[PDB]
Amino acid sequence: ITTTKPIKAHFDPVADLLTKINNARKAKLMTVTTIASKLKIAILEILVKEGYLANFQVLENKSKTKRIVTFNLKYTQRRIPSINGVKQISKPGLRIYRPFEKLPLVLNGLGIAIISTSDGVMTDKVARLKKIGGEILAYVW
Amino acid sequence: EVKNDDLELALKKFKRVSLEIRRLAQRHEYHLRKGMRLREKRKIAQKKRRKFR
Amino acid sequence: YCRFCAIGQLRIDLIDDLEALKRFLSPYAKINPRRITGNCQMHQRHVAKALKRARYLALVPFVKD
Amino acid sequence: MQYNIILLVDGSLSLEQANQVNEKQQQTLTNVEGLQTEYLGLKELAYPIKKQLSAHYYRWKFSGDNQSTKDFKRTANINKQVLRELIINLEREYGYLASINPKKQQLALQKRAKYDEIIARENNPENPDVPVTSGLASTQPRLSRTEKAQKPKEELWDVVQKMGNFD
Amino acid sequence: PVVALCNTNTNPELVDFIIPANNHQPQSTCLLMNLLADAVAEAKAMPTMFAYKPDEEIQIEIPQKQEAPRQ
Amino acid sequence: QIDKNGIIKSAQLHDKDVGSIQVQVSLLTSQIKQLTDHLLANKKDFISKRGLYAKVSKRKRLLKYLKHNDLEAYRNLVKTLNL
RNA sequence: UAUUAAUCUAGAGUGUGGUAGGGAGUUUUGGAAUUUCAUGUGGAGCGGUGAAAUGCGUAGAUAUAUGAAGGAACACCAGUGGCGAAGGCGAAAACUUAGGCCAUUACUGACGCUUAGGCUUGAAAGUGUGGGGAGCAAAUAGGAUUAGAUACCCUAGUAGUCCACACCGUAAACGAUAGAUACUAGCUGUCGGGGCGAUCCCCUCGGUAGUGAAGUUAACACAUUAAGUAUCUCGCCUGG
Ligand SMILES: [Zn+2]
Repeated sequence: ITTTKPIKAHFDPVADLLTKINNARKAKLMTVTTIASKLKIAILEILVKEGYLANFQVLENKSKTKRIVTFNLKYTQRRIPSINGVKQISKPGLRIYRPFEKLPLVLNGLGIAIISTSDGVMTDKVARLKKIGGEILAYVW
Repeated sequence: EVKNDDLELALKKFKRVSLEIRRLAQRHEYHLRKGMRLREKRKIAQKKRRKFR
Repeated sequence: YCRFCAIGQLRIDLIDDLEALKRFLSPYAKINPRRITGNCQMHQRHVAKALKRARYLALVPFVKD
Repeated sequence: MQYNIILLVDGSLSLEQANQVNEKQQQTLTNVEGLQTEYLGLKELAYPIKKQLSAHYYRWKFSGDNQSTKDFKRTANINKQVLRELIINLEREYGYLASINPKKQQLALQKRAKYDEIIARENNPENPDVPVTSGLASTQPRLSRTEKAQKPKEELWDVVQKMGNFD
Repeated sequence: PVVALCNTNTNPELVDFIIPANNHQPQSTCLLMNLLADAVAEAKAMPTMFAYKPDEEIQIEIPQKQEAPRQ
Repeated sequence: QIDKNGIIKSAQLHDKDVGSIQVQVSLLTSQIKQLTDHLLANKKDFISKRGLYAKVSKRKRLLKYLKHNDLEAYRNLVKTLNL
């Protein structure tokens, strides 16, 4: 509420979200802002339910024109972030598609990859549980 | 550059008039490129920055 | 002390303050620099333009008092 | 657009033939009238122009279409009694917005700032004092609401205190 | 460990225990040094000259403390 | 020298629609018409030639965009002599 | 993701107000300075080099004053400045004309980035035709130093440097850093717009600089105008 600042979205949703997280992690920032998109909303939801970041609130103006989402990153009392390294595999013009049997494992399962097969964004381990493959969004560990 | 009243107080000021006339005239007696013209002009401008402030 | 900015002169034409412009002119009919005039960058350009334009009209000398 | 012109005449000649030259030059302009003819009288030249050492400085203040200059410009050079033909046009460096014209307040207050007729002239124009009305009139707001209220959390601090205790 | 009078220009990543006090001014450095000296002194049974002692005290002789700005 | 206010009233569709595609291309055509005369007057005004090329390219791009959404939209806009 | 049918404005444009700038072309105008010539003043040197000599000079030079003609460039203003996409742009005026910044309760409604091929511009040198030629100066001649000097120095000296129409399309055409976008400490200046308002200073949005951490780099170093975190596109590299 009352953000008193103009914010715009960079480019394709996957790349825009990751860069903000990485820069905030490197600069020890805690709060960031970006324009909202249902793909980005879903990936932020699965990220927070995988325990990598704090509160996200999706915000709408006093109209049905613009929707934005702001999300806080998980930290510690000793000021060490939970996010270690983010890398997107999907890329504009380099759409990557692996079957279920070739589903990657990020750092021997320690990390989390976003794989939106048929039911929205959906974690790799529950993907193996449902044995369905598809789009590979990004590696997060 | 006319200025003189009795003997010497104007001569002491003549030295300043001449030095600067000499400095400005010394760059109209040898020819060098326009780029070098600007480069030496900026170099001279740095010199004033260092001392006169 | 750019007294143009201090007063908010806001405009310079030839014959309304020509006596004021003569103060900016050095005794040897030469346009004085910032260190003597005290004008700001914007006004100094205006002063230079006005003095040169007056030089076209022979109101001020060139190489003598 | 506004126009201004300065005339140089043949010096030692009197004033009534100068007015006659003015009237002659009035018709030399195109179909653009509504101009004043206030003049600056006789002033001594700063340097000789062709042979004269003085002349009269004259002025026009008309405004109209761009055709006003060609004929006057070509007839000024040929005439033996015209010396200079400066043509001022609106393209001068200026700005006269109605909201910035009322800076006469700067004039009046600067008059006080220069009032130093007494011995106690401790005032110096180049001296900051930091007064300010500080009418902000600028916030640039952007209202927002809430749509998703995912798992909340509280705040904390990052005060560092290492090793806790010696022994 | 190290404790420092971490004024607003230092780098807190180095100093372990941060004490954001003023040290350029004379009145504050002597005051906090005296509290620390009495803190280590009371552990030695010794009396505390400037610390825990209450009011109408802690008044330190002052090469006067004024004029914070430096050039 | 452009009569910018007048040319709006010609291709304008509503009371206060000044940024429509039709008025933009009308203004671009007027700019091209003026600048062609300016260029033939002064054959060596290179920056003006670059501006002319930029304006004609923008006009072509806007026309191409208009031809993509709806074919029938510019049936009445081809009243201006193009192609 | 791709197609199609639609809606919205935040991307990008158009209009309104504010506004800066050596942005460009065409046509006129001006003063210094040099040269040549004319008129006097005057009598023996001038010129140039580390030193001298070719050269100029009693058929009167250098010097000095006045005047005319002629061509080229526009001191001072001029700066850790302004503009342009790059090359570049600085005496004054007129006409035509390009782009940029700030605020927008206005409008179209994804119309946007990049760009193989293509098109346009593109320092100086050079070339074709017609003019112009004051100064300067490749080639060339002569006087010096050197063993030699076809070089550095000196005295003459044409093409050219100037203008009108074309051609040539190369440079260390350099920020040795392709364009577009989002994010990432801070400090010191300076320039423009805006609000406040005597300047100075308050701050907002922009352009141009210095210092400077995480970060990057082989190091130098870059560091919010990136050589940082990432994406899109083009061009290019694969030992000498
Ligand atoms: Zn000023």
